[PDB]
Amino acid sequence: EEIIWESLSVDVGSQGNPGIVEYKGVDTKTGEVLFEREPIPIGTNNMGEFLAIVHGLRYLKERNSRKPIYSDSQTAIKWVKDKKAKSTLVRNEETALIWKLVDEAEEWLNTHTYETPILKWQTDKWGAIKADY
RNA sequence: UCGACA
DNA sequence: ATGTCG
Ligand SMILES: [Mg+2]
Ligand SMILES: [Mg+2]
Repeated sequence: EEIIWESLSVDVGSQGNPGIVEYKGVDTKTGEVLFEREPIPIGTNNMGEFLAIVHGLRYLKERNSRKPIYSDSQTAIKWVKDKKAKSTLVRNEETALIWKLVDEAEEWLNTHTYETPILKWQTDKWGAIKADY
């Protein structure tokens, strides 16, 4: 019910789905952009949302921050929780990059620890997530 | 299919 | 329209 302003918010920006995917993380309070991923030619919205959360986890861990992460992606939150991105995107030559990033994200997750709460941003009550494009 | 999150 | 979960 309460927005934890002392947090990191992430979100994906896409052009087509499957289509070009990029993502960024911002300070929920100030909107300051803390990180951005170079656009990936082909990927799905959910894969980008997943990557955004995992990158967020790595970003906070490297800085010893215990701040939670907000994502408005039901799918990505579950994937991170299970440490498994159950994407249906075909694995082929043009989806090689997004899949490599997804695979490496899962890999990091299974080899590192964190207590970072991953919270659902309630868009229907609070409006667009702060990392929205 | 329905409901939901994008 | 397309990607995913409950
Ligand atoms: Mg989103
Ligand atoms: Mg949005």
